[PDB]
Amino acid sequence: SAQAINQAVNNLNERAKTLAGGTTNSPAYQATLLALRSVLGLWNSMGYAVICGGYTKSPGENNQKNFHYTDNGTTINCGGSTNSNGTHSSNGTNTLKADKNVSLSIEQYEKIHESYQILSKALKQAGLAPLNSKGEKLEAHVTTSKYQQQTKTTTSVIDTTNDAQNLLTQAQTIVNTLKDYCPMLIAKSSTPSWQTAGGGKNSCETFGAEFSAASDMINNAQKIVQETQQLSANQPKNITQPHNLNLNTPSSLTALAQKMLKNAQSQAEILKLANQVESDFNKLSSGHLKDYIGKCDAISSTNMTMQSQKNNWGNGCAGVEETLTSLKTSAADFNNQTPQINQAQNLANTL
Amino acid sequence: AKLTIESMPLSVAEGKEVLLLVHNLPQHLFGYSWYKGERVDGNSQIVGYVIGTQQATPGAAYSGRETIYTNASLLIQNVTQNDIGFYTLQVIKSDLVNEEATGQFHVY
Repeated sequence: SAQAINQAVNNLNERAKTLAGGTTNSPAYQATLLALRSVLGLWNSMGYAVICGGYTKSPGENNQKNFHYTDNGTTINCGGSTNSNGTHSSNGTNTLKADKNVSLSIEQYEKIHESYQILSKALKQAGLAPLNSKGEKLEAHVTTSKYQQQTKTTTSVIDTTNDAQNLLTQAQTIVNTLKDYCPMLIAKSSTPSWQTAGGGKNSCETFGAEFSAASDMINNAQKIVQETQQLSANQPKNITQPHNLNLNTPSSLTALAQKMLKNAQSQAEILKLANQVESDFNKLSSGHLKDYIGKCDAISSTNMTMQSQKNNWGNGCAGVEETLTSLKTSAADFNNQTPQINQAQNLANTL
Repeated sequence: AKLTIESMPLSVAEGKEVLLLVHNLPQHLFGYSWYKGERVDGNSQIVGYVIGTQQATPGAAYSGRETIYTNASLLIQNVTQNDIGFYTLQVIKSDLVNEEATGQFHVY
Protein backbone atom coordinates (compact mmCIF):
# COMPACT_ATOMS: atom_id res chain seq x y z
CA SER A 1 0.00 0.00 0.00
CA ALA A 2 0.88 3.72 -0.23
CA GLN A 3 1.32 4.36 3.53
CA ALA A 4 3.55 1.22 3.71
CA ILE A 5 5.73 2.22 0.73
CA ASN A 6 5.91 5.78 2.14
CA GLN A 7 6.84 4.47 5.64
CA ALA A 8 9.68 2.32 4.21
CA VAL A 9 11.06 5.07 1.91
CA ASN A 10 11.05 7.52 4.86
CA ASN A 11 12.92 4.99 7.06
CA LEU A 12 15.56 4.33 4.37
CA ASN A 13 15.97 8.06 3.75
CA GLU A 14 16.05 8.97 7.48
CA ARG A 15 18.79 6.36 8.11
CA ALA A 16 20.57 7.27 4.83
CA LYS A 17 20.53 10.99 5.73
CA THR A 18 22.23 10.18 9.08
CA LEU A 19 24.62 7.54 7.69
CA ALA A 20 25.79 9.75 4.78
CA GLY A 21 25.79 13.27 6.29
CA GLY A 22 25.96 12.67 10.05
CA THR A 23 29.05 13.00 12.23
CA THR A 24 28.55 11.56 15.75
CA ASN A 25 25.44 9.54 14.76
CA SER A 26 27.15 7.96 11.69
CA PRO A 27 29.17 4.71 12.02
CA ALA A 28 30.31 5.25 8.38
CA TYR A 29 31.81 8.55 9.53
CA GLN A 30 33.28 7.31 12.82
CA ALA A 31 34.85 4.30 11.04
CA THR A 32 36.50 6.63 8.50
CA LEU A 33 37.61 8.95 11.30
CA LEU A 34 39.01 5.96 13.21
CA ALA A 35 41.06 4.93 10.18
CA LEU A 36 42.46 8.44 9.90
CA ARG A 37 43.17 8.78 13.63
CA SER A 38 44.66 5.26 13.65
CA VAL A 39 47.32 6.25 11.08
CA LEU A 40 48.17 9.44 13.02
CA GLY A 41 48.31 7.14 16.06
CA LEU A 42 50.58 4.68 14.26
CA TRP A 43 52.99 7.46 13.26
CA ASN A 44 52.94 9.15 16.68
CA SER A 45 53.64 5.74 18.28
CA MET A 46 56.57 4.47 16.14
CA GLY A 47 57.44 7.13 13.52
CA TYR A 48 60.44 8.58 15.39
CA ALA A 49 62.19 5.19 15.18
CA VAL A 50 61.98 5.02 11.36
CA ILE A 51 65.49 5.21 9.87
CA CYS A 52 65.58 7.72 7.00
CA GLY A 53 67.87 9.64 4.68
CA GLY A 54 69.63 6.86 2.81
CA TYR A 55 71.00 7.96 -0.57
CA THR A 56 69.03 7.56 -3.82
CA LYS A 57 71.62 8.30 -6.57
CA SER A 58 75.07 8.36 -4.90
CA PRO A 59 76.88 8.47 -1.52
CA GLY A 60 78.65 11.66 -2.79
CA GLU A 61 75.33 13.54 -3.05
CA ASN A 62 75.42 13.72 0.79
CA ASN A 63 72.09 15.28 1.77
CA GLN A 64 70.18 15.78 4.98
CA LYS A 65 66.79 17.22 5.81
CA ASN A 66 65.28 17.88 9.21
CA PHE A 67 61.53 17.49 9.70
CA HIS A 68 59.70 19.45 12.37
CA TYR A 69 56.83 18.34 14.57
CA THR A 70 55.04 21.00 16.68
CA ASP A 71 52.96 20.52 19.87
CA ASN A 72 56.67 20.98 22.94
CA GLY A 73 58.00 20.67 19.39
CA THR A 74 60.57 18.18 18.08
CA THR A 75 62.71 17.69 14.98
CA ILE A 76 63.80 14.55 13.06
CA ASN A 77 67.05 14.45 11.06
CA CYS A 78 67.21 12.27 7.94
CA GLY A 79 70.67 11.64 6.48
CA GLY A 80 73.02 12.39 9.36
CA SER A 81 74.50 10.50 12.28
CA THR A 82 75.87 11.05 15.78
CA ASN A 83 79.64 10.70 16.39
CA SER A 84 81.25 8.78 19.28
CA ASN A 85 81.86 12.00 21.25
CA GLY A 86 78.21 13.15 20.77
CA THR A 87 78.47 15.83 18.03
CA HIS A 88 76.36 15.65 14.90
CA SER A 89 77.85 14.14 11.70
CA SER A 90 76.79 15.10 8.18
CA ASN A 91 77.84 11.57 7.07
CA GLY A 92 75.41 9.00 8.45
CA THR A 93 72.47 7.11 6.96
CA ASN A 94 73.15 8.97 3.68
CA THR A 95 76.36 6.89 3.33
CA LEU A 96 74.18 3.83 2.54
CA LYS A 97 71.65 3.37 -0.27
CA ALA A 98 67.92 3.78 0.41
CA ASP A 99 65.61 0.86 -0.47
CA LYS A 100 63.29 -1.91 0.79
CA ASN A 101 64.43 -3.19 4.24
CA VAL A 102 67.01 -0.44 4.76
CA SER A 103 66.00 3.18 5.00
CA LEU A 104 63.56 5.63 3.52
CA SER A 105 64.98 8.24 1.18
CA ILE A 106 64.55 11.91 2.15
CA GLU A 107 61.92 12.03 -0.62
CA GLN A 108 59.97 9.15 0.96
CA TYR A 109 60.23 10.63 4.47
CA GLU A 110 59.11 14.09 3.28
CA LYS A 111 55.92 12.52 1.79
CA ILE A 112 55.04 10.81 5.11
CA HIS A 113 55.79 14.08 6.93
CA GLU A 114 53.80 16.15 4.41
CA SER A 115 50.86 13.68 4.45
CA TYR A 116 50.92 13.47 8.26
CA GLN A 117 50.97 17.27 8.56
CA ILE A 118 48.10 17.70 6.08
CA LEU A 119 46.09 15.04 7.93
CA SER A 120 46.90 16.26 11.44
CA LYS A 121 46.18 19.89 10.57
CA ALA A 122 42.98 19.10 8.62
CA LEU A 123 41.40 17.13 11.48
CA LYS A 124 42.25 19.93 13.92
CA GLN A 125 41.56 23.00 11.74
CA ALA A 126 38.27 21.71 10.25
CA GLY A 127 37.57 18.14 11.43
CA LEU A 128 36.66 15.46 8.89
CA ALA A 129 34.05 16.79 6.47
CA PRO A 130 30.84 14.72 6.23
CA LEU A 131 31.17 11.86 3.76
CA ASN A 132 28.59 13.27 1.30
CA SER A 133 30.02 16.82 1.73
CA LYS A 134 32.37 18.11 -1.02
CA GLY A 135 34.76 19.34 1.71
CA GLU A 136 36.13 22.61 3.05
CA LYS A 137 39.39 24.09 1.78
CA LEU A 138 42.15 24.90 4.30
CA GLU A 139 45.87 25.73 4.50
CA ALA A 140 48.36 23.28 6.02
CA HIS A 141 51.84 24.26 7.19
CA VAL A 142 54.89 21.97 6.81
CA THR A 143 58.13 23.04 8.53
CA THR A 144 61.48 21.51 7.48
CA SER A 145 65.18 22.42 7.50
CA LYS A 146 68.39 21.91 5.52
CA TYR A 147 72.03 22.61 6.41
CA GLN A 148 74.15 25.41 4.84
CA GLN A 149 77.76 26.71 4.60
CA GLN A 150 73.94 27.91 9.69
CA THR A 151 70.59 26.03 9.56
CA LYS A 152 67.71 27.17 7.30
CA THR A 153 64.13 26.61 8.44
CA THR A 154 61.39 26.62 5.77
CA THR A 155 57.62 26.48 6.42
CA SER A 156 55.59 25.49 3.32
CA VAL A 157 51.92 26.29 2.62
CA ILE A 158 49.69 23.55 1.18
CA ASP A 159 46.15 24.38 -0.01
CA THR A 160 44.27 21.20 0.95
CA THR A 161 40.81 19.99 1.94
CA ASN A 162 39.25 17.87 4.71
CA ASP A 163 37.05 15.58 2.59
CA ALA A 164 37.51 11.88 3.37
CA GLN A 165 38.85 11.05 -0.11
CA ASN A 166 41.77 13.47 0.23
CA LEU A 167 42.47 12.61 3.90
CA LEU A 168 42.39 8.84 3.26
CA THR A 169 44.96 9.40 0.48
CA GLN A 170 47.31 11.07 2.99
CA ALA A 171 46.89 8.19 5.45
CA GLN A 172 47.35 5.68 2.62
CA THR A 173 50.68 7.35 1.73
CA ILE A 174 51.93 6.95 5.32
CA VAL A 175 50.96 3.26 5.67
CA ASN A 176 51.92 2.12 2.16
CA THR A 177 55.33 3.81 2.37
CA LEU A 178 56.08 1.80 5.54
CA LYS A 179 54.30 -1.36 4.29
CA ASP A 180 56.15 -1.40 0.91
CA TYR A 181 59.71 -0.20 1.80
CA CYS A 182 60.03 -1.66 5.30
CA PRO A 183 62.62 0.79 6.65
CA MET A 184 64.70 -0.41 9.60
CA LEU A 185 64.11 0.97 13.07
CA ILE A 186 66.42 2.67 15.54
CA ALA A 187 67.30 0.78 18.75
CA LYS A 188 67.68 1.93 22.36
CA SER A 189 71.11 3.06 23.58
CA SER A 190 72.33 0.54 26.21
CA THR A 191 60.67 4.16 25.68
CA PRO A 192 58.30 1.48 24.32
CA SER A 193 58.74 -2.25 24.91
CA TRP A 194 58.97 -2.97 21.15
CA GLN A 195 62.09 -0.77 20.76
CA THR A 196 64.46 -3.56 21.70
CA ALA A 197 67.92 -2.23 22.76
CA GLY A 198 69.69 -5.24 21.22
CA GLY A 199 70.21 -5.13 17.46
CA GLY A 200 67.70 -3.10 15.45
CA LYS A 201 64.50 -4.52 14.00
CA ASN A 202 62.94 -4.13 10.54
CA SER A 203 59.63 -2.19 10.58
CA CYS A 204 57.66 -4.81 8.60
CA GLU A 205 59.19 -7.48 10.90
CA THR A 206 58.05 -5.60 14.02
CA PHE A 207 54.75 -4.20 12.67
CA GLY A 208 53.70 -6.46 9.77
CA ALA A 209 50.33 -7.27 11.38
CA GLU A 210 49.81 -3.64 12.44
CA PHE A 211 50.68 -2.30 8.96
CA SER A 212 48.26 -4.71 7.29
CA ALA A 213 45.57 -3.76 9.82
CA ALA A 214 46.27 -0.05 9.32
CA SER A 215 46.28 -0.64 5.54
CA ASP A 216 43.01 -2.62 5.64
CA MET A 217 41.42 0.10 7.77
CA ILE A 218 42.11 2.62 4.94
CA ASN A 219 40.96 0.30 2.11
CA ASN A 220 37.68 -0.35 3.97
CA ALA A 221 37.22 3.33 4.88
CA GLN A 222 37.59 4.27 1.18
CA LYS A 223 35.03 1.58 0.30
CA ILE A 224 32.71 3.23 2.85
CA VAL A 225 33.11 6.53 0.98
CA GLN A 226 32.28 4.91 -2.40
CA GLU A 227 29.15 3.11 -1.10
CA THR A 228 28.13 6.41 0.58
CA GLN A 229 28.16 8.31 -2.74
CA GLN A 230 26.19 5.40 -4.29
CA LEU A 231 23.74 5.89 -1.40
CA SER A 232 23.71 9.71 -1.75
CA ALA A 233 22.91 9.51 -5.49
CA ASN A 234 20.15 6.92 -5.00
CA GLN A 235 17.32 8.46 -2.93
CA PRO A 236 13.87 6.90 -3.54
CA LYS A 237 11.08 9.47 -4.06
CA ASN A 238 7.87 9.22 -1.96
CA ILE A 239 4.67 8.22 -3.79
CA THR A 240 2.32 11.20 -4.24
CA GLN A 241 -1.18 10.96 -5.75
CA PRO A 242 -1.27 7.20 -4.82
CA HIS A 243 -4.52 6.36 -6.65
CA ASN A 244 -3.25 7.90 -9.94
CA LEU A 245 -2.45 4.85 -12.15
CA ASN A 246 -1.06 7.16 -14.90
CA LEU A 247 1.32 9.07 -12.56
CA ASN A 248 2.33 6.06 -10.47
CA THR A 249 2.77 3.56 -13.33
CA PRO A 250 3.98 -0.02 -12.41
CA SER A 251 7.11 0.77 -14.51
CA SER A 252 8.34 3.78 -12.47
CA LEU A 253 7.10 1.96 -9.33
CA THR A 254 9.31 -1.10 -9.97
CA ALA A 255 12.06 1.47 -10.75
CA LEU A 256 11.47 2.99 -7.28
CA ALA A 257 11.21 -0.50 -5.69
CA GLN A 258 14.69 -1.46 -6.92
CA LYS A 259 15.96 2.08 -6.26
CA MET A 260 15.02 1.34 -2.60
CA LEU A 261 17.03 -1.92 -2.68
CA LYS A 262 20.18 -0.15 -3.94
CA ASN A 263 19.74 2.25 -1.00
CA ALA A 264 19.38 -0.70 1.43
CA GLN A 265 22.31 -2.71 0.01
CA SER A 266 24.63 0.32 0.29
CA GLN A 267 23.58 0.76 3.94
CA ALA A 268 24.26 -2.95 4.63
CA GLU A 269 27.72 -2.89 3.04
CA ILE A 270 28.58 0.43 4.74
CA LEU A 271 27.64 -0.95 8.19
CA LYS A 272 29.45 -4.20 7.31
CA LEU A 273 32.57 -2.24 6.27
CA ALA A 274 32.36 -0.06 9.39
CA ASN A 275 32.25 -3.23 11.55
CA GLN A 276 35.30 -4.55 9.66
CA VAL A 277 37.12 -1.25 10.32
CA GLU A 278 36.50 -1.81 14.06
CA SER A 279 37.77 -5.39 13.73
CA ASP A 280 40.78 -3.99 11.87
CA PHE A 281 41.32 -1.48 14.71
CA ASN A 282 41.42 -4.36 17.23
CA LYS A 283 44.07 -6.12 15.07
CA LEU A 284 46.06 -2.86 14.99
CA SER A 285 45.72 -2.01 18.66
CA SER A 286 46.34 -5.37 20.37
CA GLY A 287 49.97 -6.25 19.52
CA HIS A 288 53.08 -4.15 20.23
CA LEU A 289 50.98 -0.94 20.37
CA LYS A 290 48.39 -2.21 22.97
CA ASP A 291 49.76 -0.01 25.78
CA TYR A 292 50.62 2.90 23.44
CA ILE A 293 48.31 3.84 20.54
CA GLY A 294 45.24 4.53 22.69
CA LYS A 295 46.80 6.90 25.24
CA CYS A 296 48.55 10.26 25.64
CA ASP A 297 50.01 12.40 28.43
CA ALA A 298 60.31 12.07 27.44
CA ILE A 299 61.64 9.39 25.02
CA SER A 300 64.49 10.08 22.58
CA SER A 301 66.62 9.00 19.65
CA THR A 302 70.04 10.17 18.33
CA ASN A 303 68.41 11.65 15.17
CA MET A 304 65.86 13.60 17.32
CA THR A 305 66.02 16.95 19.17
CA MET A 306 63.20 18.38 21.35
CA GLN A 307 62.38 22.08 21.94
CA SER A 308 61.83 21.34 25.65
CA GLN A 309 62.45 17.76 26.92
CA LYS A 310 58.87 16.36 27.16
CA ASN A 311 57.31 15.45 23.74
CA ASN A 312 54.64 12.81 23.03
CA TRP A 313 56.56 10.26 20.92
CA GLY A 314 56.01 6.57 21.73
CA ASN A 315 52.21 6.76 22.21
CA GLY A 316 49.42 7.57 19.78
CA CYS A 317 47.81 10.83 20.96
CA ALA A 318 45.03 10.60 18.32
CA GLY A 319 41.83 10.05 20.36
CA VAL A 320 41.35 6.56 18.89
CA GLU A 321 39.71 5.13 22.04
CA GLU A 322 37.28 8.07 22.08
CA THR A 323 36.47 7.45 18.38
CA LEU A 324 36.22 3.67 18.92
CA THR A 325 33.41 4.21 21.47
CA SER A 326 31.63 6.74 19.22
CA LEU A 327 31.76 4.08 16.46
CA LYS A 328 30.28 1.47 18.85
CA THR A 329 27.60 3.88 20.14
CA SER A 330 26.53 4.86 16.58
CA ALA A 331 26.65 1.27 15.20
CA ALA A 332 24.20 -0.12 17.82
CA ASP A 333 21.64 2.55 16.77
CA PHE A 334 21.86 1.29 13.18
CA ASN A 335 22.17 -2.39 14.29
CA ASN A 336 18.72 -2.14 16.00
CA GLN A 337 17.09 -0.36 12.98
CA THR A 338 17.59 -3.60 10.90
CA PRO A 339 13.96 -4.74 11.56
CA GLN A 340 12.80 -1.55 9.77
CA ILE A 341 15.38 -2.14 6.97
CA ASN A 342 14.44 -5.82 6.45
CA GLN A 343 10.73 -4.85 6.33
CA ALA A 344 11.58 -2.49 3.43
CA GLN A 345 13.73 -4.98 1.44
CA ASN A 346 11.08 -7.73 1.70
CA LEU A 347 8.45 -5.09 0.75
CA ALA A 348 10.69 -3.98 -2.15
CA ASN A 349 11.26 -7.59 -3.33
CA THR A 350 7.54 -7.80 -4.32
CA LEU A 351 7.86 -5.24 -7.14
CA ALA B 1 87.19 -0.57 23.33
CA LYS B 2 88.25 1.38 20.23
CA LEU B 3 87.59 0.27 16.64
CA THR B 4 91.01 -0.32 14.98
CA ILE B 5 92.27 -1.59 11.58
CA GLU B 6 95.14 -4.01 10.77
CA SER B 7 96.75 -4.47 7.33
CA MET B 8 97.70 -8.04 6.30
CA PRO B 9 100.37 -7.92 5.07
CA LEU B 10 101.53 -4.69 6.69
CA SER B 11 103.67 -3.75 3.66
CA VAL B 12 102.50 -5.15 0.28
CA ALA B 13 104.13 -6.15 -3.02
CA GLU B 14 102.76 -4.75 -6.29
CA GLY B 15 100.25 -7.17 -7.88
CA LYS B 16 99.62 -9.13 -4.64
CA GLU B 17 96.77 -8.59 -2.11
CA VAL B 18 96.12 -6.86 1.25
CA LEU B 19 93.50 -7.45 3.97
CA LEU B 20 92.22 -4.64 6.18
CA LEU B 21 91.05 -6.53 9.26
CA VAL B 22 88.70 -4.89 11.76
CA HIS B 23 89.27 -5.29 15.50
CA ASN B 24 86.60 -4.45 18.09
CA LEU B 25 83.70 -4.22 15.64
CA PRO B 26 80.68 -3.46 17.82
CA GLN B 27 77.78 -5.93 17.73
CA HIS B 28 74.47 -4.40 16.64
CA LEU B 29 75.08 -2.43 13.42
CA PHE B 30 72.86 -0.75 10.86
CA GLY B 31 75.67 -0.77 8.31
CA TYR B 32 79.19 0.25 7.37
CA SER B 33 81.16 1.76 4.50
CA TRP B 34 84.78 1.79 3.29
CA TYR B 35 86.49 4.87 1.86
CA LYS B 36 89.69 5.65 0.04
CA GLY B 37 91.73 8.18 2.05
CA GLU B 38 91.72 9.69 5.56
CA ARG B 39 88.22 11.16 5.44
CA VAL B 40 84.76 9.67 5.37
CA ASP B 41 83.84 11.30 2.04
CA GLY B 42 80.98 10.12 -0.20
CA ASN B 43 82.82 10.51 -3.51
CA SER B 44 85.70 8.32 -2.19
CA GLN B 45 83.35 5.50 -1.07
CA ILE B 46 84.52 2.09 -2.27
CA VAL B 47 81.48 0.14 -0.98
CA GLY B 48 78.62 0.32 1.59
CA TYR B 49 76.89 -2.68 3.31
CA VAL B 50 73.55 -2.85 5.22
CA ILE B 51 73.02 -5.59 7.81
CA GLY B 52 69.70 -7.07 6.60
CA THR B 53 70.47 -7.04 2.90
CA GLN B 54 72.92 -9.83 1.77
CA GLN B 55 74.35 -7.61 -1.07
CA ALA B 56 76.77 -4.66 -0.77
CA THR B 57 76.37 -1.45 -2.84
CA PRO B 58 79.63 -0.07 -4.39
CA GLY B 59 80.44 3.65 -4.74
CA ALA B 60 82.61 5.78 -7.04
CA ALA B 61 85.95 4.47 -5.69
CA TYR B 62 85.15 0.79 -6.53
CA SER B 63 88.00 -0.24 -8.87
CA GLY B 64 86.79 -3.87 -9.07
CA ARG B 65 89.28 -5.74 -6.87
CA GLU B 66 87.57 -4.90 -3.55
CA THR B 67 85.72 -7.62 -1.66
CA ILE B 68 84.00 -6.47 1.54
CA TYR B 69 83.06 -9.14 4.08
CA THR B 70 80.37 -9.11 6.67
CA ASN B 71 82.94 -9.06 9.51
CA ALA B 72 83.73 -5.60 8.02
CA SER B 73 87.11 -6.65 6.55
CA LEU B 74 88.16 -5.45 3.07
CA LEU B 75 90.28 -7.51 0.65
CA ILE B 76 92.04 -5.64 -2.17
CA GLN B 77 93.62 -7.78 -4.90
CA ASN B 78 95.94 -6.92 -7.86
CA VAL B 79 97.19 -3.92 -5.92
CA THR B 80 98.71 -1.05 -7.92
CA GLN B 81 101.08 1.71 -6.78
CA ASN B 82 98.02 4.01 -6.97
CA ASP B 83 96.55 2.05 -3.96
CA ILE B 84 99.26 3.61 -1.65
CA GLY B 85 98.16 5.20 1.62
CA PHE B 86 95.05 5.48 3.74
CA TYR B 87 91.67 3.70 3.82
CA THR B 88 88.87 4.70 6.21
CA LEU B 89 85.96 2.65 7.62
CA GLN B 90 82.78 4.22 9.04
CA VAL B 91 80.41 2.01 11.02
CA ILE B 92 76.82 3.07 11.86
CA LYS B 93 75.55 1.25 14.97
CA SER B 94 71.88 0.33 15.55
CA ASP B 95 71.28 3.49 17.61
CA LEU B 96 72.70 5.59 14.66
CA VAL B 97 75.92 6.36 16.60
CA ASN B 98 78.95 6.15 14.25
CA GLU B 99 82.51 4.97 14.91
CA GLU B 100 85.55 5.65 12.67
CA ALA B 101 88.85 3.90 11.99
CA THR B 102 91.70 4.39 9.54
CA GLY B 103 94.05 1.87 7.91
CA GLN B 104 97.12 2.05 5.66
CA PHE B 105 99.45 -0.21 3.71
CA HIS B 106 102.68 0.69 1.91
CA VAL B 107 103.33 -0.97 -1.47
CA TYR B 108 106.85 -1.67 -2.86
